[PDB]
Amino acid sequence: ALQLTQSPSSLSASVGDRITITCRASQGVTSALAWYRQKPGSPPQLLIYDASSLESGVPSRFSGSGSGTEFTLTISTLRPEDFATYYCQQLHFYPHTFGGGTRVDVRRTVAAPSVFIFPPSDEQLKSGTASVVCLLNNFYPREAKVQWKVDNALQSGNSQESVTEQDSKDSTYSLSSTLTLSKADYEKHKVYECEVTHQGLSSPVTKSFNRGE
Amino acid sequence: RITLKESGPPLVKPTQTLTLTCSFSGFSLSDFGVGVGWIRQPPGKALEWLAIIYSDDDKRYSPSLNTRLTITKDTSKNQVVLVMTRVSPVDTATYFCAHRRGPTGPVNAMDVWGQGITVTISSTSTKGPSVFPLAPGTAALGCLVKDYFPEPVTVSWNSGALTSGVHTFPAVLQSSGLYSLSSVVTVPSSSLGTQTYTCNVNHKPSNTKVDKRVEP
Amino acid sequence: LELDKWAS
Repeated sequence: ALQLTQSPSSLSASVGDRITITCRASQGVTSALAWYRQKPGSPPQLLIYDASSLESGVPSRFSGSGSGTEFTLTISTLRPEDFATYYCQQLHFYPHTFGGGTRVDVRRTVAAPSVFIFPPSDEQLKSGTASVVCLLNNFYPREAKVQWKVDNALQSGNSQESVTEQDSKDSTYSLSSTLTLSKADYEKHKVYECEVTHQGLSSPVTKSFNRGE
Repeated sequence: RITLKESGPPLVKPTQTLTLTCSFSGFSLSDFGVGVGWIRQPPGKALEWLAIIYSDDDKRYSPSLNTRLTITKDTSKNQVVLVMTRVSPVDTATYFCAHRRGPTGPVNAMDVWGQGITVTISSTSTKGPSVFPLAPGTAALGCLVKDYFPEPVTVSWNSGALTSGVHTFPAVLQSSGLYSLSSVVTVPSSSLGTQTYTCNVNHKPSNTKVDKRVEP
Repeated sequence: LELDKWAS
């Protein structure tokens, strides 16, 4: 239907910073656009209603402007509680669309991930499957890419990953990826490799091991 | 003032029907123009609009889910009900109901939200996890807590004596309908031969406790 | 695309 594009989708900042994020609509929605802040584990919270009206109780540092197809939300001075995900929503047309959200996290120096690869265990191997996992530890920024290779064949559709929340003390992220194979398949290949692409790495890093070696 | 609370089953089997109820106070569905909407959010994803119903009873559903959704309201109970049919794992998410002011300008927003109810769609039965070692001047080691249901599981290291360097990741719901998560800790290489590392796993849902010592 | 109940 109506496409609401939020940008930037991810943003890095520090307490005391002034930031402005945007929400673009594919068709004009007049002033029927609302802004919400959502902290992890909590429901969305209204900040701005009708594009520019500050919701009663909301801090004065928050402001919104725009009409038609362009809207912005500005935070005059970033606070600790503002590191969250922001969403816009238009209520001019049905269905009421939400943007994809803008992620605001804590800025720190770029930190490349420490990578480790773990072969499946012998005990798991007879349950009938093999889980090999790759760990990307304490990196920043959040964006990271993991590529699995088995005997140099790029693996696809057989891995899953999850990322931790930004660390409260060092502001880094850690990521875990699991490549799952049947035991039979695990036994008919030799090199297991995890290739990590990240901003703090001039060139992708590869951690690997040879099954049974 | 106004508060809302979602209720229903936390666990639903694929194909079945998901029935959600929104109970609220501080307003009534007989105040002019007032609406109550439903919004869902898949784990780690964006908000998705589902439907809305008003005081005068008109309602609207999301075009893509409209042959699967039915929204109603019982005004003596002060509740709104949402029914979603033939759910599948992709419907796993947190469901929020929210209030929308009626004309007294500011009808342009959902002003108060419920805390949300997280619903998981899986065909699996309670099942304890299997715990596998994730083994090797900084070294990493850990535990793979695999194939359990339902959430949650607790992981500690050395009975709580070890905390720094630890990262317990968010579990992933596998295609099998079972969860899998990893917990790792980074420690000094030199400690590997004199210090012992044991992950303590507890999945209360199934009364499963496991202490797993991890070595190179 | 249909207009919201209060768009008018």
